Parts: sequence; structure tokens; C-alpha cells
Amino acid sequence: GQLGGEEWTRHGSFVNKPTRGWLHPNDKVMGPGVSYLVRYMGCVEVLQSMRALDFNTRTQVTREAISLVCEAVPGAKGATRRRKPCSRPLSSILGRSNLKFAGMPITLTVSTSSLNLMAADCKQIIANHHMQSISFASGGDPDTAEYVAYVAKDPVNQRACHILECPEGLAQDVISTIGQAFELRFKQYLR
Repeated sequence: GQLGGEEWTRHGSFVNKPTRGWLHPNDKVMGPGVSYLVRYMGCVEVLQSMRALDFNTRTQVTREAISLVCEAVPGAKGATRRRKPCSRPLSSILGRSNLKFAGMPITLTVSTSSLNLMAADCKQIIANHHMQSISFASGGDPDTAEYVAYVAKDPVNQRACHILECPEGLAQDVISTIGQAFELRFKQYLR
């Protein structure tokens, strides 16, 4: 079945030009992939879209979001505990975050337009086939003292936002600062 393939890796490099991707180079993602022990934190259901703070709600939202996931699963203990709602951000943003698979320490791996996780505590591998992998993050400065958030398009057009927590290693890339695995600009499939 099928005609032709592309699962080989014995070709030369580029003509003669440098570059920088996730963590450091581009090949680091298209070959070995960045993998470390990161605690996968529940997702945060957001409702915001147009009527928000002021043509922006990255920090604001992500702030209450992170605190949200923690509210449901205080086991991690970071901002709240047991139960205790707080004010902010401003405007009608966010709706509710689900702890579905929160505070779970596993070995995550980031690849060029492909994120594959590996249950380090559950003793198995975690897969994901919803979309490429990433697109637009929160950035933060900081996101929340020592917290990290991820975006999840599903439905598409900014809907859900997963949560993460890394003490060191991947926290540098996820947080967004040093390079980033490019080759994807709303076109996907390297089209």
C-alpha cells in the first residue's frame, strides 16, 4: 500500500546557513526532540474572545486560569488550597478549569509540530492527535511565579488552555524565551 516514503534520515544538512529553533537548534526537534520530566497540569476552559479587558487578556486570563486548575486539584499547592475563589482578572473572562490529569509528573517530549508525552509515573506512554502541537502561548513575565501554561485549539480559534509546571529544563522553552521550533505559520503541513 501507499507509494513512496519519507522516514529516512541519512541526508546532508542545509546549503550553508545557521538557524535556531526549540531549546537551541532546529534539528533538536526534528531529530532527538526535547524531553524532560514535566508535571502535566489540568486545562483551563476560557470564554473570552472579543469583549475582554482591552484588546488583550493574556496575563489576566492565564492568571485566573492557573489558579483555577489548582483550585480543583490543590494537591500541587501553588496559589490556593482546598477551595477559595479570588477576584481578577478584569472583565468577563475564563469559565472553569478541569483538573483532568492534573499534577501528574511525567516525561514530556516536544517535536517539530508534534508533541508526544510519556507517563513517567503511570508507567506508560501518552499520545495526542488533536492538532500540530502548539501555536500561540501566553509568554508571561512571569506567568505565575513558577508556573507555565499551554494553548489548546479545540474547538479552534483559541478555546482551551492546558496547564504545565516545570522546575527546570523545558521550562526555558515552554515559557518562551530561547528560540523556538519554527516551520508552522497557520499553514501547517509545511505548506
